[PDB]
Amino acid sequence: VLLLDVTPLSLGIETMGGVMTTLIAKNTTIPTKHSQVFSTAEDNQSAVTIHVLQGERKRAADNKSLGQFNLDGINPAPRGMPQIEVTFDIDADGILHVSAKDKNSGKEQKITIKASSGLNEDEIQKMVRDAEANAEADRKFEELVQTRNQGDHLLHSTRKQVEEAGDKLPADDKTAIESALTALETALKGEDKAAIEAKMQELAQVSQKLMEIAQQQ
Amino acid sequence: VLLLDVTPLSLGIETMGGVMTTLIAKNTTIPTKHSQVFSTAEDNQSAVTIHVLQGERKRAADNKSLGQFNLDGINPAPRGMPQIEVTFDIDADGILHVSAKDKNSGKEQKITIKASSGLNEDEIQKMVRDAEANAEADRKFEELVQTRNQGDHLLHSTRKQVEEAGDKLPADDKTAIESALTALETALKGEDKAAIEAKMQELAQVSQKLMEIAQQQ
Amino acid sequence: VLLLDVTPLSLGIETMGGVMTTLIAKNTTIPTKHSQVFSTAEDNQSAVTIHVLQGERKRAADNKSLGQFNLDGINPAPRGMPQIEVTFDIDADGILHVSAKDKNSGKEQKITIKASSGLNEDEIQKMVRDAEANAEADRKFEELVQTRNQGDHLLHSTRKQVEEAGDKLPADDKTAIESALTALETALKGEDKAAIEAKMQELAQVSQKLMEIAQQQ
Amino acid sequence: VLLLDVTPLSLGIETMGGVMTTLIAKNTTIPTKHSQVFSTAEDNQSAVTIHVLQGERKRAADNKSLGQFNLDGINPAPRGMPQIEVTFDIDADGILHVSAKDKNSGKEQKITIKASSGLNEDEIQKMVRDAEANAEADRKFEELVQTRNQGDHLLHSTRKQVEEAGDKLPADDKTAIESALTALETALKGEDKAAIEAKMQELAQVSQKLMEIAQQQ
Amino acid sequence: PRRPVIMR
Amino acid sequence: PRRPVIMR
Amino acid sequence: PRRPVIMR
Amino acid sequence: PRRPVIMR
Repeated sequence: VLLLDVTPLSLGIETMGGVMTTLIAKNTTIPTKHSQVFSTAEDNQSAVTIHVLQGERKRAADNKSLGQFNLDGINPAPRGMPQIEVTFDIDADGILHVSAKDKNSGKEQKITIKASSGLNEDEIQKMVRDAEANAEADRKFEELVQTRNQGDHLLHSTRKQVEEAGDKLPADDKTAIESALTALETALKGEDKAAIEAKMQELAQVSQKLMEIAQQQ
Repeated sequence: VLLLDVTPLSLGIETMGGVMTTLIAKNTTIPTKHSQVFSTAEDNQSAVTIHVLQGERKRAADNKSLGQFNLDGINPAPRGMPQIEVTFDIDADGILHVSAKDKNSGKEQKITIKASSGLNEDEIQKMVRDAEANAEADRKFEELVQTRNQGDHLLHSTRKQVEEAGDKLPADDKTAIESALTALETALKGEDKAAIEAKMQELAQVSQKLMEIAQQQ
Repeated sequence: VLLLDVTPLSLGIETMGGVMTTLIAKNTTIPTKHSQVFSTAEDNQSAVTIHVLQGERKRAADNKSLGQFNLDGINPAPRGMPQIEVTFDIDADGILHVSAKDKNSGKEQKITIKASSGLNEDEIQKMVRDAEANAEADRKFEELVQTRNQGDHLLHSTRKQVEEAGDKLPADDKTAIESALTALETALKGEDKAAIEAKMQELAQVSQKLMEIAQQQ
Repeated sequence: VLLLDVTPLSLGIETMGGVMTTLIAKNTTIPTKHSQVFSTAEDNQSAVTIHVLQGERKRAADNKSLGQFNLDGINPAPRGMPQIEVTFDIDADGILHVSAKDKNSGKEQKITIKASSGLNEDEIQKMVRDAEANAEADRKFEELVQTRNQGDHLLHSTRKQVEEAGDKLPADDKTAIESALTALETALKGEDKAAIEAKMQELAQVSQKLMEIAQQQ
Repeated sequence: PRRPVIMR
Repeated sequence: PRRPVIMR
Repeated sequence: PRRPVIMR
Repeated sequence: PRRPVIMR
């Protein structure tokens, strides 16, 4: 062939933290279909927002919005348990179908995005150039997001484990862990990567007895 | 400057599943220091193996081994709770220091890797070319690894939740979930991505009542 | 747009020396039209062979042949004087039209190459990988070709200048220049870059008086 | 090796037309030595200016100047005959030696450029990004330069051939060719690629008889 | 509603 | 011993 | 016939 | 002085 139809920019969705997660890589020949399984961020979460992005930037907000839609009817569950399968499917006509299906409930919702949506030839190059210009900035953002999700997981988890421990955990451990969790929660509210690791460290330091109890149960 | 000292190949470690996780990207100017926080894969895990890799391939086994060492003394904990901070640090002399520290226990272990280790000029190009040749293969591997970790998490989690539920979960739910978990566990033993998703789906399908109980508690 | 039609490989023609000269760069959006003006390699040349190539390699022979055709009716002229304009034109349907026009005679000849010609998806990647694998080899080839054309120009030119000088050039200069031109001509017959430069150097060394005469005239 | 010393930007010289001609490609490991042979642009030229550039842009003026020097003592010759060999040589310390040698006269002149000269880490990336931003612009510039050199060669050549023809060329051919050469010369004074090709075409059109005479001689 | 989280 | 898991 | 030469 | 010309 003298010619190939290709994605000029990555395509994906916004994931927790405001980051663009790629489903279809830059430079993919179409037709193509890719899927990934995502989950909920909160206990009892009943819905998720699927926000479709075109571009190469790490902040969702710095990419082109192709549209968004909600999937609801998610059945009560602990966070991170529902399986929310997101499929990006580009046909021979270059139309994009983005679907999200709840494997438990069986509920499906979809957006269809025509081949002319998104960024024009100039902006694809503005985008490419900017992703290059801001590589260091974008990595640091992504590291901060990863750190904040880690802190959050530790926060949420430790709270559940304190609950499950009940009387097994001594007063003095409990008080120390709870103040570490307040400090952590305060830090998850900012954009200071080091402060978050500091508070995650304080928590690791005061949780030893809790971790034994949770492991034993 | 007319010249820049640069990493000719990504540097990283082996993570669960046999995948290379990058700590220092290809083409980084040195000196440089990057860190990421990892955790345990099993309840009560007391040690982790740090395996240092140079290269661009997605299977750990297809990259250059720069050495490995164990960190032990990890205190009993649920899997995914200990904070194991891995730092890669390349100094002005191009020496690499790879350290892993347990934020709870405070234990640290290290490997130091001289600037002449790893792949020579030819092999760096053999490596670059191969990562290109096998892009599709490598992605599929990485998707399979991601799927298997997801299945495993669901397996491990659901087992804990069945335990925590005890009598709240009806006989018929329990029997269905347990047979789905056997089927899942059988599938996690293979390399068949679809079979794993199929068994994760079966589990989502029979776990609705369990998920309610776990969310309520 | 979510999609772009692009040249997956450079397109061009074979030029003197067996090298691929690019008319349309890899990764060009179509439609596109590019042109370049070429000339004859020999005095009185009456025809040129247009050989259309797809690929990234520096030897013509290592690229994909898309076809070849002759333009003739070139009117007698010193080498390097006729203007032979070669145009590559890819339309919205991805069909390639390669034309060569003689600006003096006004004669035009053409090949039309459908959008399905050339290398398939696999081979485009075999080609990309190989151009990378053989970068050093290809450069050296191109340097050898450039050197041999330079030697040839010096050969052809010096012969014309000896002719134009006639009696102005002293016997001893003439004999030295003529033996240097034999040595050069022998070397242009090989693939030994250094030998060619050596013989071009010998010629520069013995031609000083000739160069004065030619400059004066 | 974990590390490679590499040219972060192409290195080269300014050639006729204001274009940067690369001697050492971006991303070359040092030490490295490359050479190319250049010549004079005018009959009797007695000196050349060597202007050393760092960068990826096609206009010389858009790259970083590393310094310039003259080689003189070039002996009288027709343009394009002297062999002026320019060598770029980067040693293990990253010092650049740029030399130009006249193979006829044997005269050599040099600039030495320390490893800390040129663009800093930020500007290397500003440069990379800009070469990308302005790819289309730069190509068009390079095409215009190539066209203007071609026109100039045709101009200079045709003048020499008119001279050599003398009485063999009929009055009416001579008058037509001379007015075409004035028109061409006027156009070489601008930046209008099409006008130049138009005037080169007019010249090809009126030179047929001249080309026969020059070929016959 | 919340964004999806890369499932563990 | 096991390899590290990207922490959740 | 000969290949084209990049015109001077 | 003039810039060098890529020799023919």
